[PDB]
Amino acid sequence: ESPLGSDLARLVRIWRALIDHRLKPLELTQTHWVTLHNIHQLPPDQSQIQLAKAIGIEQPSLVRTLDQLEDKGLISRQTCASDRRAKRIKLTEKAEPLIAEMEEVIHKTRGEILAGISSEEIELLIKLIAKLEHNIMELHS
Amino acid sequence: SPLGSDLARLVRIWRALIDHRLKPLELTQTHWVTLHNIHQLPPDQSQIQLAKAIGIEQPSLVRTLDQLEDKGLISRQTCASDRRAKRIKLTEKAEPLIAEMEEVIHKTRGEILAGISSEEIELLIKLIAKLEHNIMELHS
DNA sequence: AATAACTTAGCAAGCTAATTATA
DNA sequence: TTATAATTAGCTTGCTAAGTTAT
Repeated sequence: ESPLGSDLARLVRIWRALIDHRLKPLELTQTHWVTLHNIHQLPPDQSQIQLAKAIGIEQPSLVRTLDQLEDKGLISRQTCASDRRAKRIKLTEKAEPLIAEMEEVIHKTRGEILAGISSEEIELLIKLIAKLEHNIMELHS
Repeated sequence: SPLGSDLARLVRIWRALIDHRLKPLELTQTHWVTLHNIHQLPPDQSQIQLAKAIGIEQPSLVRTLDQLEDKGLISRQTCASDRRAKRIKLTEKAEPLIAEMEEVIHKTRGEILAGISSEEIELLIKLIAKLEHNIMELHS
C-alpha cells in the first residue's frame, strides 16, 4: 500500500528546511514568514486570538512568534481599548522593507517547487488538501 | 493559495489523530512509523539504513529507538562485520502490538480518505513525490 | 590522520494545561 | 460568578553540531 501520512509528514519537513534556508539571509524563519504574511493580509488591528485562528495555530504558538518579531521591531502590541484584555497587532514601519523582499524569495521558490504541475493539478491538489483537513476536523468530534 | 501552510496544518492534525487512535496502545505515530519500517525491511538493518528509509536524521531515530527499546519492542545488537553499527531487530513482544496497530492505521487510513477516487489518490501520491522532488533539488 | 556510525546535547516550533487580568 | 485574551511552563519530535568508538 502507500505510507501517505508519513510521506506528507516528510514533505512538509523538507519544505520547511528549504524556506528556512532561503530566508536565513533575512534573519527570518518560515515560522516568521507565515505570521507576517498573515498580518499583512488581514484587516489591521487584529487581536492575537483572531490572528492565531487565521494562521491555524493555538495562541501560545503565536505568542512565542510575536515575541520574536517584537524583538526585531517588526510588530507592535497595543492593548485593545474596548477590551483591555486583548492586543492590536500591527506591523511597524521597519516591516514593509523586509516584506517585499520576503514575499519574493517565497514567490520565487513557490514556482521552483511547483515545477511541472498543471494549474489544474494544483487547484485539484489544493481541493484534496482542504478535503482531507475536512474529514479529520470532523472525526475530532 | 497558502498551500505550504495548508499542508503544514494538515500533517499536524493528521498526527494528532493517529497519536490519539494509538494512545490506547501506549504508542505514538512516531513509534508506528519506526516499527512499520522495521517490519518491512530486510531484517538486520543498521540504524543509518533504517533512518534513511524512514526519511529522518539518525539522531531523530536514536530517541525513538531508545523509547521502543525501553518497551522491549526492539533490540540493538552490535554488527559483527562493522563493530561501529547495530542490528535493529523486533522482539517477540512486538508482533502482538503490530497486528493490532496496522489495523487502527488501516481503519483510519480509510476513514481519512473518504470520498477520493483511487485515481485522485494515486495522482495525489504522484504530486507529493514530485513536490518532494523539486525541493530535494533546490537543496543543491 | 580521516571518515563513519551511533550517541549526546541543545535548538525549533507545534501543542496542552494552568496563570493572570479584564469583561 | 464565570468566562475570555494573553501569557507562562513544560511536552514532543523534528533538527544540527559536537563527542565517542571503531574502520
